[PDB]
Amino acid sequence: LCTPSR
Amino acid sequence: LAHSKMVPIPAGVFTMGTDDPQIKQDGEAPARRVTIDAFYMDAYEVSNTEFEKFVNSTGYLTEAEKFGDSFVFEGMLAAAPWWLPVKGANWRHPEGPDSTILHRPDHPVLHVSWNDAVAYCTWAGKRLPTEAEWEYSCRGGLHNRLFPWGNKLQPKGQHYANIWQGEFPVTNTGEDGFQGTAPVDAFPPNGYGLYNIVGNAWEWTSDWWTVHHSVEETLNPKGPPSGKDRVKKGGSYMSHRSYCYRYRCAARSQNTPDSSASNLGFRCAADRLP
Ligand SMILES: *[C@@H]1O[C@H](CO)[C@@H](O[C@@H]2O[C@H](CO)[C@@H](O)[C@H](O)[C@H]2NC(C)=O)[C@H](O)[C@H]1NC(C)=O
Ligand SMILES: [Ca+2]
Ligand SMILES: [Ca+2]
Ligand SMILES: [Cl-]
Repeated sequence: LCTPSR
Repeated sequence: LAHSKMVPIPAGVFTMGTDDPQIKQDGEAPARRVTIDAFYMDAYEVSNTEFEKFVNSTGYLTEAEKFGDSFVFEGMLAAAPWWLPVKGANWRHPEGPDSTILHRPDHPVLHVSWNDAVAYCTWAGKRLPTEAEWEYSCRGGLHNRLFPWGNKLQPKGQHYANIWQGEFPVTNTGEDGFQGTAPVDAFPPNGYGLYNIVGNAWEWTSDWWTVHHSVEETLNPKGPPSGKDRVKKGGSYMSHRSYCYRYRCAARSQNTPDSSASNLGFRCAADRLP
């Protein structure tokens, strides 16, 4: 996973 | 500097996705033929300086500033142990309150959500690109290649994008000349005149995310009419073959629209010149 969601 | 310049992306038909998916769970497959009308794409990711012009003009407060935190990658002080929600990290303070953008005005703006990006692009007389527009543009007039420039990562022994070298996440060697982001005009352009379309910052697109695509031919597709996450493309300075192999035009990922992070930015598109 490359960018976590808020 | 002309870091808000756009280039004409020619009308054409292209193969979106791939029948040789590298990350199957992301719906890289199936390959499908998509027709795209001529339009304009920003040559560069939106930079700190260009975003500052927007904020100066409108007074816009970004969602990360309102929320009071944003995700930062540990290696430069969550979905992974290396991602921390940092209080006071935002576009002006990319690693937290005691970081600054003063020495990196020409680097891509970060910690911008999908809503922030739509606000900027609309202010500028532009819009976000669709995923199909974005991918077509990424491919830069080549058919069925991994990268904007072809199938070799370092053609002629040259670095063509800002990604990770070394062992992720412990060691980034900075072999390509940048550990974090690079200026928006760094590295060679692709065949259409686009800079850093893979690597550097991830880029928001207008589409809602789905992994279920028809093989049907389409015209100027917009993505599904509903969803919970918006599509982002292109990978970032963090991307690596070993963990997030998404510095390919066909690659794709997603986040909720109010998301923001230290590796995520955008560029705009437009039907006509603004
Ligand atoms: C955004 O606005 C700020 C505040 O006006 C600009 O910074 C000032 O610009 C004036 C006019 O050139 C300078 O004389 C001041 O010294 C600046 N003050 C500060 C707070 O640094 C800034 O240049 C604008 N940024 C952009 C990208 O247009
Ligand atoms: Ca790099
Ligand atoms: Ca990019
Ligand atoms: Cl990444």
